[PDB]
Amino acid sequence: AVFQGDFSESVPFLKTPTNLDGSLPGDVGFDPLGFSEVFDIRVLREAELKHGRIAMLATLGYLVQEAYVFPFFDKVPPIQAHDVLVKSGGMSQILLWTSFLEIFGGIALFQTIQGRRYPGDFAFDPLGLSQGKNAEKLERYQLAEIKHSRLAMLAFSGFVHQGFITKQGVLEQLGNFKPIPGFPEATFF
Amino acid sequence: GLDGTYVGDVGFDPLGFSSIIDMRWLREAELKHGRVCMLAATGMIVQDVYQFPGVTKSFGDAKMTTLHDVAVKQGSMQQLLVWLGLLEIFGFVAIVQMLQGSDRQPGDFGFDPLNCAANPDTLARRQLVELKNGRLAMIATAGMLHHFFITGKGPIQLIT
Amino acid sequence: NAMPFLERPPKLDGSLAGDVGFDPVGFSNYFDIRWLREAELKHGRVCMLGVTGLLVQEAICLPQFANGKTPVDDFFVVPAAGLWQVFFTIGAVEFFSNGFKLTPGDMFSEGREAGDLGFDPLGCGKNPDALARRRLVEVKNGRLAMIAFGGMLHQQLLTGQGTLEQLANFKAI
Ligand code: CLA
Ligand code: CLA
Ligand code: CLA
Ligand code: KC2
Ligand SMILES: CC1=C(C#C/C(C)=C/C=C/C(C)=C/C=C/C=C(C)/C=C/C=C(\C)C#CC2=C(C)C[C@@H](O)CC2(C)C)C(C)(C)C[C@H](O)C1
Ligand SMILES: CC1=C(C#C/C(C)=C/C=C/C(C)=C/C=C/C=C(C)/C=C/C=C(\C)C#CC2=C(C)C[C@@H](O)CC2(C)C)C(C)(C)C[C@H](O)C1
Ligand SMILES: CC1=CCCC(C)(C)[C@H]1/C=C/C(C)=C/C=C/C(C)=C/C=C/C=C(C)/C=C/C=C(C)/C=C/C1=C(C)CCCC1(C)C
Repeated sequence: AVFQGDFSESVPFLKTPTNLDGSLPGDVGFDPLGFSEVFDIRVLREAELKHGRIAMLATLGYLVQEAYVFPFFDKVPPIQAHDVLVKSGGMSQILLWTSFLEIFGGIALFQTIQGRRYPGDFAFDPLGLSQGKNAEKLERYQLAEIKHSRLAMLAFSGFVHQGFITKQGVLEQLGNFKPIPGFPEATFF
Repeated sequence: GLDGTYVGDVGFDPLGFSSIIDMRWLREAELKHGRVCMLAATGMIVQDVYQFPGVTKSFGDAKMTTLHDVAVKQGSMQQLLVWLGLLEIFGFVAIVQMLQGSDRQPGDFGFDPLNCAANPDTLARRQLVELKNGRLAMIATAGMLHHFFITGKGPIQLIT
Repeated sequence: NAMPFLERPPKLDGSLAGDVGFDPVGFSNYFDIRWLREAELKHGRVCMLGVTGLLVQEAICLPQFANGKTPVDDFFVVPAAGLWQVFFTIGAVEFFSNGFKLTPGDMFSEGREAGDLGFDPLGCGKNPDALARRRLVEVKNGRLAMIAFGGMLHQQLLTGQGTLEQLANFKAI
C-alpha cells in the first residue's frame, strides 16, 4: 500500500482478515476472500491439516511408485494403479481402514467445534519428537507442517496434472524435459 | 459528483457517470483500462518490430487480432487468461475491501519495487502522468486495432 | 485413555473390569451400562465356544452326524431337526437364567448384578481377588473370541479350508 495504511502482511493491499489472528500456526494473514468469516477458523484448520497430511504422503508415493513397485504388485504408471487396485479390491481395503480411522476422527472434529481439542491434534506423537523435553520444538514444527502441507498439496496437484499433459512420469520429465506434445512442431497458422 | 480530490480532475463528466457509480470504482477502472492499454499498445508496436525466438514458425505472419485467433489454439492465450484471472481474483478482493471501508486508494496495488514514489510530491506528478498516458493509450490502442481492421496492416507496417 | 484425543466417556468408570474408557461413539451415554455389559459378556461367552467349536468340529465329527468339508458346512450337513432342537434348548436356558426378565427394563429389575447367571457349579468364584482378575481375563478373552470367530468363519466361508488347514496351505486369493 504505497499510500500509508494499516494492512495485511502477505498482501499489502488488503486489511488483516478479521477473526484471523497470529495464533494459528503459519498465519501470514492471507485469506483474501474471507472463508474464515463464513466458517470457523478451527474447523477450516482441521481441513488444511487433513488435506495436507493426506497430500504429503501422496507426493512421496507418486514419486516412490514411479521408481519402485512392491514385487507382488505390477509396476504401472500410478494413475493406472488406482484402476488396477480398484478392480483388485485393494483400494476398497484402503478405503475401509481409512474410513474406520476417519470415524474416530469425525467425533474429534465435533469436540473441536465444541471447544475441547485444538484443531488437528490427535495426540499422535509415538516418537519423542516434540516430547516434553522437546516441547519447545512443537511451535516450530507446527509451522513446518502447515508449510510442508501447503506445498505438498500444490506439488501433487502439479505432478498429476503435468503427468497427464506430458504423458511423461515426473522423474522422467525432470531428466528428459520436453514441451507439451506438438508445440515445437505445430503451427496454429 | 465530481470533486477536486481525485487526481486528473479537469471536471469533464458530460454524461454524468459519476452521479450513478462510485468514483472509487470509476477510477479503479480508468486506471486498470489504462494500465492494460499502455501495455497493449506497447505490445502491438513491439510485436511488429521483434518476435520471441520460436514464435514466427508456430504462428507465422498473423498479427494483431488475427494473431489472437491463432494464439488461442497454441493455448498461449489460455495461460494468459488463467494467470491474469488469478491476479484479478485478488483484484476483486481489493475492490471489495476498498468499497467496504478500507485504506487502499483506487488503483493502488502496492507495486513500487524501485521505491519511485517514496517522495510524496513526486508521486502526485506521476499519478497525473499515469492517467494521461493511459487515457492516450486507450485512444491509441483502439485506433491501432481499427486501423488494422480496415487496412489489414500492423501499425509500424502502416507507418512503413 | 484409549482415545487420547476424545474426552473419556463419562458413564464409563473404572468399576467395570477392562474399562479403558473406550466408548468414542458414546453408546453408553444412550443405553444402560449393565444392559450392554450383559450383551458384551454374552456375545463374548457364545464366541469363546464358537471359536472352540470351529477348531473342534473340523477335527472331530459325531459318528451320529454327517461331516462338512468346512466346520461351517457341518451346520448345513446336520439334520434340520438338530438346529431347531438346539435353538429351543438355548432359548429355555435364556428363560431360566433371566427368570423371564428378558426385556432390557425387566432384566436386572431384581438386581442380578450385570452379566451374572449365578453359574459356578465348579466353585471357582470362592475368592474375591481372583474373581476380579478372572472378570478381566473373561472380558478380554471374550472380545478376542468375538474378533477371532468372525475371522475364522469368514476365512472358512471364503477359502473353504479349515482354520487349522488354512495355516498348512495359505493359498492366498
Ligand atoms: C490388520 C488388518 C488387516 C487385514 C487382516 C487385511 C486383510 C487384507 N488386505 Mg489389507 N490393509 C490393512 C489392514 C488389513 N488388511 C490396512 C490398515 C491397510 C491400509 C489402509 C491395508 C491396505 C491394503 C491394500 C492396499 C490391499 C490390502 C489387501 C488385503 C487382502 C488380501 C490379503 C493378502 O494380500 O494376502 C495375504 C497377505 C499376505 C500374503 C501378506 C503377508 C501378511 C503376513 C503374513 C501377516 C502379518 C500379520 C497381518 C498383517 C495381520 C496384522 C494384524 C495382527 C498383527 C493382529 C486381505 C483381505 C489387498 C486386496 O484388496 O486384495 C487384492 C490389497 O491390495 N490391504
Ligand atoms: C473507460 C475509461 C475511463 C473511465 C472509467 C473514466 C472515469 C473517470 N474519468 Mg476519465 N477519461 C477517459 C477514460 C475514462 N475515464 C479518457 C479516454 C479521457 C480522455 C478523453 C478521459 C478524460 C478525463 C478528464 C479530463 C476527467 C476525467 C474524469 C473522470 C471521472 C469522472 C468522469 C465520469 O463520471 O465519467 C466516467 C467515465 C465513463 C463512464 C466513461 C464513458 C465512456 C463511454 C461514453 C461509455 C459508453 C458505454 C460503453 C461503451 C459500454 C461498454 C462497457 C463494457 C465494455 C463493460 C471518472 C473517475 C474527471 C475527473 O478526474 O474527476 C475526478 C476529469 O476531470 N476523465
Ligand atoms: C457357539 C457354540 C456352538 C454352536 C452353535 C455349535 C453348533 C453345532 N455343533 Mg459344535 N461344539 C461347540 C460349540 C458349538 N457348536 C463346542 C464348544 C464344542 C467342543 C466340545 C463343539 C464340538 C462339536 C462336535 C464334536 C460336533 C459339533 C456339532 C455341531 C452341530 C450339531 C449340534 C451338536 O451336536 O452339538 C454338539 C454340542 C456339544 C458337543 C457341546 C455343546 C456346546 C456347549 C458346551 C454347550 C453350552 C451349554 C452351556 C451354556 C455351557 C455350560 C456347560 C459348560 C461346563 C461346558 C452344530 C452345527 C457336530 C457336527 O455337526 O459336526 C459334524 C459334531 O460332530 N460340535
Ligand atoms: C522466454 C523467451 C521466449 C518466449 C516468450 C517464447 C514464446 C514462444 C511462443 C509464444 C507464443 C511460441 C509458440 C514459441 C514457439 C517455439 N519456441 Mg519460443 N519463446 C521464447 C524463447 C525461446 C528459446 C530460447 C527457444 C525457443 C524455441 C521454440 C521452438 C522450437 C522448435 C521450432 O523451432 O520449431 C518453438 C516452436 C527453441 C528453438 O528451437 O528456437 C528456434 C529455443 O531454443 N523459444 N515460443
Ligand atoms: C488460502 C486462501 C486462498 C487459497 C487457496 C488454495 C490455493 C487452495 C488449494 C488447495 C489445494 C490444492 C488442496 C489440494 C489438496 C490435494 C490433496 C489433498 C491431494 C490428495 C491426494 C490423494 C488423496 C491421492 C492420491 C494417489 C496417490 C497418492 C498415488 C496414485 O497411485 C493413487 C492416488 C491417485 C489415489 C484464497 C485466496 C483462494 C481464498 C482465501 O481467502 C484464502
Ligand atoms: C504461499 C506460501 C508458500 C509458498 C509457495 C509456492 C512455492 C507456490 C507455488 C505456486 C504455483 C507454482 C502455482 C502454480 C500454478 C500453475 C497453474 C495454476 C497452471 C495452470 C495451467 C493452466 C490453467 C493451463 C493450461 C493449458 C494451456 C496453457 C493450453 C492447453 O493447450 C493445455 C493446458 C491445459 C496445459 C509456502 C508454503 C512456502 C509457505 C507459506 O506458508 C505461504
Ligand atoms: C445363521 C448363519 C448364516 C449362514 C450360515 C452360517 C454361516 C452357519 C450361520 C452363521 C452366522 C454367523 C455366526 C456369522 C458371524 C458373523 C460375525 C461374528 C462377524 C464378525 C465381524 C467382526 C468384525 C468385522 C470386527 C472387526 C474388528 C475391528 C475392525 C477391530 C478394531 C480395533 C478396535 C475397535 C480397537 C483397537 C483397534 C482395532 C484393532 C482397529
